[PDB]
Amino acid sequence: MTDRYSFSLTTFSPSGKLGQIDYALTAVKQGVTSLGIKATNGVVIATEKKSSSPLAMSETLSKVSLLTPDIGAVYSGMGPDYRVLVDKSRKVAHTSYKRIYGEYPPTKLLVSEVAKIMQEATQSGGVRPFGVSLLIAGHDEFNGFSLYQVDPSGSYFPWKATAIGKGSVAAKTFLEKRWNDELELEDAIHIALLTLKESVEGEFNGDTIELAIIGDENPDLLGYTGIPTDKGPRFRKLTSQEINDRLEAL
Amino acid sequence: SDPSSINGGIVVAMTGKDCVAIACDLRLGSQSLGVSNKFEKIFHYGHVFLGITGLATDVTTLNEMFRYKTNLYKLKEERAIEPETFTQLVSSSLYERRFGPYFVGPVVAGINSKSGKPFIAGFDLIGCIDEAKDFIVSGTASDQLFGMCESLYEPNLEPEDLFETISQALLNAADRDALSGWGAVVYIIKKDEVVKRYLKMRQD
Amino acid sequence: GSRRYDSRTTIFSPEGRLYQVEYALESISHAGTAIGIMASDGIVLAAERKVTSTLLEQDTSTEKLYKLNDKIAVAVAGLTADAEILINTARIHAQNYLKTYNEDIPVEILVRRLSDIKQGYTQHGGLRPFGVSFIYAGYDDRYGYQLYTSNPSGNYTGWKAISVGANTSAAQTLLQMDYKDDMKVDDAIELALKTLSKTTDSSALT
Amino acid sequence: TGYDLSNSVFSPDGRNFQVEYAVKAVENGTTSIGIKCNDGVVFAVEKLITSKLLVPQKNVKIQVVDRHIGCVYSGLIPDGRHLVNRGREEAASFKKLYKTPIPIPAFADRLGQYVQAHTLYNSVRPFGVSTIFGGVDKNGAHLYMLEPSGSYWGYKGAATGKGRQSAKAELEKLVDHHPEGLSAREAVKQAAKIIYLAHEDNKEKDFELEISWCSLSETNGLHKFVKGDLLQEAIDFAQKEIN
Amino acid sequence: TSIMAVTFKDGVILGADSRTTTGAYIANRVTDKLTRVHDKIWCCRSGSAADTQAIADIVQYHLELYTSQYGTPSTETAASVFKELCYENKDNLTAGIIVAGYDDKNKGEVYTIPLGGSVHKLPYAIAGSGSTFIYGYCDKNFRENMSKEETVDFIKHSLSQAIKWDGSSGGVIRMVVLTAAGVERLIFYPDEYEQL
Amino acid sequence: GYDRHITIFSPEGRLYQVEYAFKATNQTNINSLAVRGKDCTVVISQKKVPDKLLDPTTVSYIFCISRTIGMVVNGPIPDARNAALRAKAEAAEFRYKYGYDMPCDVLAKRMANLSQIYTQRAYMRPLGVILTFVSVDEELGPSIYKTDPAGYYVGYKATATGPKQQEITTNLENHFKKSKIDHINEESWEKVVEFAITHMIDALGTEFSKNDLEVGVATKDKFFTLSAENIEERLVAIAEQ
Amino acid sequence: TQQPIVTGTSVISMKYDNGVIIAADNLGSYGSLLRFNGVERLIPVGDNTVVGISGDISDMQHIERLLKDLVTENAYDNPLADAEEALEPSYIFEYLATVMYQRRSKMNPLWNAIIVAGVQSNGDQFLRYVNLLGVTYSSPTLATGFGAHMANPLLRKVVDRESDIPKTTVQVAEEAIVNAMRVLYYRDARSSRNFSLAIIDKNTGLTFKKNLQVENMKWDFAKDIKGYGTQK
Amino acid sequence: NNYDGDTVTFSPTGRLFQVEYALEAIKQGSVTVGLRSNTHAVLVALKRNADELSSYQKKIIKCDEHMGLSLAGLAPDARVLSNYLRQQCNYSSLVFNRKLAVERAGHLLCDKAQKNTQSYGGRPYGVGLLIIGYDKSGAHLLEFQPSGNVTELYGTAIGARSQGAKTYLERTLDTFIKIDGNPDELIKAGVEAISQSLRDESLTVDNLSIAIVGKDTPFTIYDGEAVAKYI
Amino acid sequence: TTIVGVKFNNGVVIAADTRSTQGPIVADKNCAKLHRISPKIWCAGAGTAADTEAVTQLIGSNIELHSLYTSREPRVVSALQMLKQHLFKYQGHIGAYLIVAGVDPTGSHLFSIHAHGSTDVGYYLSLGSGSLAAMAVLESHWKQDLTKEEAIKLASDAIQAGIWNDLGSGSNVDVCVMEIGKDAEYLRNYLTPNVREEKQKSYKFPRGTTAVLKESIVNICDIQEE
Repeated sequence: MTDRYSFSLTTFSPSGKLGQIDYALTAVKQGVTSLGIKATNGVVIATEKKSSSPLAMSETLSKVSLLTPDIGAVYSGMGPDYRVLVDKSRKVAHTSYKRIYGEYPPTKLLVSEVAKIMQEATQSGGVRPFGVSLLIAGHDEFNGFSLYQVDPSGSYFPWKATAIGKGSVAAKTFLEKRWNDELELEDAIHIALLTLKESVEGEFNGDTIELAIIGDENPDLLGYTGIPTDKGPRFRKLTSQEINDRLEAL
Repeated sequence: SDPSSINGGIVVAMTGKDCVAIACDLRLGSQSLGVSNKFEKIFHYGHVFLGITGLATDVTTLNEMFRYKTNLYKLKEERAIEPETFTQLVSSSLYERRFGPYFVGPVVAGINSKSGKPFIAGFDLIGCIDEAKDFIVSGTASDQLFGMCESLYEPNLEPEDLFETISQALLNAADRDALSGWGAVVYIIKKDEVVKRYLKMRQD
Repeated sequence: GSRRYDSRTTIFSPEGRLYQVEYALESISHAGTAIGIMASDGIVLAAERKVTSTLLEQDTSTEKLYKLNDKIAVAVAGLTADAEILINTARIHAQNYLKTYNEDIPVEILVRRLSDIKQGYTQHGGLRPFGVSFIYAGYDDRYGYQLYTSNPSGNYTGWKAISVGANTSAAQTLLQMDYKDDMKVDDAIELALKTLSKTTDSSALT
Repeated sequence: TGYDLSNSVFSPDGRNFQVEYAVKAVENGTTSIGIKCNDGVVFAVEKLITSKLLVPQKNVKIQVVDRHIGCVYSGLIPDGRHLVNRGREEAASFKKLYKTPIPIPAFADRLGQYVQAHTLYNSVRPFGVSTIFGGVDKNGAHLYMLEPSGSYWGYKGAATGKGRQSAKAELEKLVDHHPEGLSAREAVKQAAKIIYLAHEDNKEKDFELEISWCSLSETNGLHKFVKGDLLQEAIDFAQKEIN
Repeated sequence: TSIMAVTFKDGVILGADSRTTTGAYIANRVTDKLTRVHDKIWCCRSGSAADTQAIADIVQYHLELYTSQYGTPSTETAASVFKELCYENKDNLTAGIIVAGYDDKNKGEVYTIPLGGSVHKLPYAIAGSGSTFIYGYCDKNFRENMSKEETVDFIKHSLSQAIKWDGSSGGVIRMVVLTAAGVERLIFYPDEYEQL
Repeated sequence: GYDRHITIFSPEGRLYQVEYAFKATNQTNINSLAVRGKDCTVVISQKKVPDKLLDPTTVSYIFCISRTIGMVVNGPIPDARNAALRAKAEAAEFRYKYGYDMPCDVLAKRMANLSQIYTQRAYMRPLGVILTFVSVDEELGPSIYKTDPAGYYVGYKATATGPKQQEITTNLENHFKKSKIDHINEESWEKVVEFAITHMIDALGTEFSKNDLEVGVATKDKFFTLSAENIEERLVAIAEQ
Repeated sequence: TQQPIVTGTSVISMKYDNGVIIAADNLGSYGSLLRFNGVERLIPVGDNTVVGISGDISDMQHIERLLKDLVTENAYDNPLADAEEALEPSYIFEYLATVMYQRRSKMNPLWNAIIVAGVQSNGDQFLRYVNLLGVTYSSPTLATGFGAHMANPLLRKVVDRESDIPKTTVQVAEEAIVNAMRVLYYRDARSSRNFSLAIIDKNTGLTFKKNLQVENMKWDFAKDIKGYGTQK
Repeated sequence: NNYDGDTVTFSPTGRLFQVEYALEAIKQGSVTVGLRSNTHAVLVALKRNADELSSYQKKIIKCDEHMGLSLAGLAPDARVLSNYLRQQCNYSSLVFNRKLAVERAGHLLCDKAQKNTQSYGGRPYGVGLLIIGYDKSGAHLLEFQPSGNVTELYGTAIGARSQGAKTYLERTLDTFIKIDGNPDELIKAGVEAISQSLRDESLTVDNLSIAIVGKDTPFTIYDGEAVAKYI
Repeated sequence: TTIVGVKFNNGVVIAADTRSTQGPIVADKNCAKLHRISPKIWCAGAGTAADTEAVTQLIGSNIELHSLYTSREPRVVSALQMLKQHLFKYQGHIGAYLIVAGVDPTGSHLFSIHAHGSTDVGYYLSLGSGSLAAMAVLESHWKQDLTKEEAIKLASDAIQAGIWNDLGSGSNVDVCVMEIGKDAEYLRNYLTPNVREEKQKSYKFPRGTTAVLKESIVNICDIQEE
């Protein structure tokens, strides 16, 4: 063959610009808005699903993917890119930290690992950056609850609150104004519903709005009963019915 | 014959009230030539303590392997490697040479500083976790220690009641084993201080 | 075809240095003011963070100061993304040496190494250079404290006081004046902070 | 407009200009025809003898694969041999694994996919041939034609070259006069008829007729070239009609 | 260890024992050595159990590709896939497999692949260390192209002897009727023919 | 210029190449429709065979990935054949590793992941075809997943492809709102085939013969195609309605 | 390495002026259980060569595939080239020797004993031996396995030197082979009743006669000679 | 134009420009003409030398007892293709006891030329070779074109001013085929041909090189007082 | 070492001793032989205990990946197959013996797998060096269509027969019950029989009975300022 694409194609410009990283943000903006609010006793993350035909089962498309039972992920930007990364995350976590240390990674560590893949993929030629920006919300014993934004440049940064997507800027000013140090999960939920409505004109109903949490303990879904001090899944996607009840308190 | 018995020697570990203690003989030989009385089998990386039995050259290599891995752990995660995590890392590593295995027997000791749980662990060549909090023993005279330790020990021993118990337990058995003796070190590990005590005893 | 995009990406300008290096220099400089001051009895590392909000949690964030070991630290000026890679490499490389000789590696060999990785990307391959300048602060008994800066050109030099990022010019001036041989840790802290108070492109210094 | 400078890549047309020009070279090539017969298949080809200093019946382009496959080609001559050689290594592997002469639908896949691997990329250029191939196996008559594009189906009859227009119209007449399909032995006189009529399109330089066939049992489930007496008959019958 | 495939008029019937021993201990006596790999081709397993399990899973996958791309494997076609693997990996894999199937067109066919591995088409085949006894009985009392009922009876009769003479052999006669009607599993308790 | 041809980022966001994959689809002009029975999954396709030069029977749009999973393709013929080979390999490999046939959904996901790889890599290109996997999985019953050249995918309870799908898509929405039922729930396989064919006839506005249809039917653990003669009988039932 | 599983006992042969006669028992013996009967072990390739193979049935069929490849490779491209540069027995013999060579140096033999019998385009009698020990030599009479030790001296009684090839005719050779198959059967335990016989002339081609059976065993001494020693 | 740099990209016409230039190179080089009868093949080639000081350079090289080639066009590329053939001749001969046929050898070079036009950044060889041989099937002369077309021919000529040779070849076509059993007369006919092809730079005793292989003629190159005979 | 598994109508029951042994030296008087590949596939090891612990972990990782990816509960068949292959790669050097018991969407399952990689279906199966004492009890008590209640009984009894016979057995007897579609109930320490005779008299030393050369505070925390 010969493939002459090894050479960087994210080459500097005369003003130091990184052409492909700048363009990737464009795909992010066409995303449907997602947001994350961190409280003292958990994390809530929220989004509206991508539009689809009614005829299509809307259960299948899910923008919130469980990556480990303790760490969930939600994105804004392209759909195709997200999937490949999600497999890749589950993969690298088992091989390198669940065979060695027998445990799902620490939350900052998983973010560090994803970030390298994004750095090579933008450094190296012939592979365009991922066109997605992630919010990885997780828990770990060592750093407590955490929320991190992962950019396609592969920089990752902790935020009290943030939003990515269409209306990321507007939503950030909103979230700042309602951020408190007495926040609860419940207070946070309230805010997320206000934010989401302002930024999305779509219909608000439990079958197309995702609300998913890092924080409820589940001895119940532990899947086994035999030592309850195990934390079990932190992740829970709220069930439709429950969601509907809280839309009374939109 | 056995690679373990070139230097032989023993390591003993027990748990006490919010303490552990780990001790060992200082004897190092190459067969019937006693070389050194200054050799240490017990090393420390933070609050995780590791006495290693068996083939002397394999001990120095294992220490080094693990010198590297434990520091890289401390730097990236910004925290000492728990006894808990460490035991796992130990088990994976022994496994690495599945066949032609490592000829060494690690014994872990430490205090999970994050909860206050006394912790000790054992291992074989292939590496499996041998969990038993009352005691873990190892080496060429592991047989001898077992009788002694089970009888001396009474569940939940006071910090310095634990000190009498470990010290005697080692002393009696070690002279009565030809690949053990030549003094001892007794590490009394409590949460807020670690004391290191060379013990007066017959070198014979 | 496939040869239409390629055009001898890695070729010297008439001067003797790739255009690309310059451009990468431009990028690093966007980053805030970083000061390292070498003294008889220690080194002061201080840096002012830019490209930042208070909404972004700054009580945990890292874009400056990373621990390489006890005696050796960096201050980063450049892409957090380009930096992350190097800090990892520098850590494993130091660790290998530590294990091999059970003596800390010298500072001079640490710097030389990282520098070759840089050179690699422009010598061949056509890969754009890595936009990082690090302030290396170290101690060994051989030379005392040692203070280096290193460039994306992969050059490195010895310094007694230096700045990279914004207002490197204005900061360098004051420092030379203030540098003395009887200088201690405690003076360097005050000195740096007064330099920083003036070079700030932020509202204030916080 | 830059898709004409980039080998096999999607475009607003969808079909790349390179894949399109490869068809143009096939078209300048010699007439090639294929008849699906009742109990076999007959491949015939116009071989244009530019000069008399070509050795008759020695430049032959009927390439054998296995003991039952005949293939014949128009287009770029290097591209034609390389696909057949490559097909032989593949076929040999299948017969080893499964100890069976390769089926025609089987072999059809071997040939097609080699082309596809080179349309996916722009590093590697794809074939510019249409190859008429087929023979008799346990599943019956099979007459195929593969494009430089990489699309194939069965054919009651296939045609390509400058005189493909002559070929195609008479091929349809044959299905009309024979809806049960004209038999393998009678078809050999007809094939020669079509070639001659097709020679009017290609009349500037002389031809030499060259026929082969694979048949269930007329050849005795073998591959043979139509030669001697049979060849001779087919010469007379053909001439006699264009006169 | 008693396994056979025996052709008849309308196809072919497989019969096998179930008792599988490790040592003098009967390891498992509900084993199913008649095994599925394609709808109408099944396989009789004998020899080291491990080696035979592993190969059956690898060929199976191949068979599924065969169907999809090159049409249904014949019994001949399938047998050939076993022959290859066991020849090349003679020492590693010691596996003696009878591969037998019913085509509609070509009728019941029996092919046996040795440890060494080499195809034989044979009208019928009999194998196993506990089934030595019934080489004499079987050959002598073979009636070619049996009635279907006669083919069932025939295997039952032979197997009464084989269990008598051999302790390793024992348990239910597990059977697969490979006919146009497809796959019919039959089971016959050992008690009915050992005592009677 | 360059950013169009290779699969690096365009200033818009969307690759020129993925859009080009859809336009190319439109040029075959062959329209496929998928609905679900209670117990079956029915595919009918237009079948075009213009002259006798090309043999009728060989024209196909159906590929048997395994003994159970059918696939209908909408779009170019070479590309379909290529994608078809890969999918057969995947399905098998999953049997080898796991001891059972790949579910319809899992299979679709795998292809979408591949699709992604072709749109990052510069010399690789996204396929011009659209892959619609159908099955009736044992456990879960009827299964429709449609996979795109992007690799964007979702499940369905009925879908239609071809350049003239727009008509079919609205007619399907209207029919299924009225009935209410999400999908045809007739137990009988024969009824769902009559319904599918009749519905197409309304939607496109153009009547068909047996010759103009090609009918695939999937039930549990099995894919099979209905013979010509059965399809004639199916038309007698339609004429009678 | 290779441990013998299933094997054939013997292939027997000689020369005469217009060709060669090669015959062989047809048998796959698996230990002392004679598991496969009537495994044919002569493979005609064309009408000018027959390859008679003894040893492993396992390896014999692996060699068969290669035999298949040999014909196709010749037939490939122009037919008129390989008409008049047809596969001689020499071409097949060489091809084979090479494959074996490689395998056994790496300590994994292709475990067979072969006699390649034919007549050239020239018609020259070609008879040569190649086996798994890599020993390769031509001889007027040849046989492998048991048949070397037993059958072969009869054949050798008739043709002794290279000057006795013209003198022998086809008729004489055939009677000689036959007489020897009888003896052979009598005195070999691992013999099959069933045997095939091949005559290759460069004037009539191959006549293959299959499924001949051995003639009545001689039993004159079975009914007189009793006991085994002192005791009865 | 634009299809001259690229090899992977088909010209609109569908005939690559590199291949048109490769053919161009054949024309600038030495005249060489080949012919065959039934019992022999005969090659005539013009030896070249840069200057008076330069000794004349043989262009026909004996490859094997049954094979040899002449080159017309670039000399460097000829060397690659010719080494290749020696290896293949010998390999085949060792394995099968079967001499590499002329017909088969031709396909090998062909598939090889294909790979470098397929692959982006390769180049066709800028050279033609007339490969002659005598084997049991008969005498032969094969034409290797850099276009990948292999043809058996009674006679052909390539090189500069090939035209004199070409009219001579048609004319003498039937005559040289019934000449057999005489090498000497066949070789004379070739000399007649080459001197028509030349205008200026007359042949002398070492400007001429001849090769002949035949039934009873091992592949021999004739030069000096040997070709004095046939002048 | 005694393990029994007995499949029943409503789920599949695994039970095992907790005395773990390395030679006639009891390594751990009590330590669960019951281990988890996953909450719906529990397993126990016989043979080289070391080998078992490891291989469950390694393979069990792959299974989690498959499990997430198919978006189904861990499948008994998927795990079993994977393991078979891995052993086979070494030709069964791995000294592993596992009872692979679990629930999945297709019902309740029990299988064996041996060091060479032999597998068998069983309505009841047994592994260990006390496999033979345990198995006797089952075949007698057994009837068609055990209930949940009955399956507890047979499992407890069979391990209890092994205490008297096999020496490696002894101490606590644990049971776990894996029900279809339902959380796995660990009845850890299902039986607790009496171990360890209370001390006849002290052996605890008076103070001052040891002789100590020196003591020194040795730091272990990261260096801190004064």
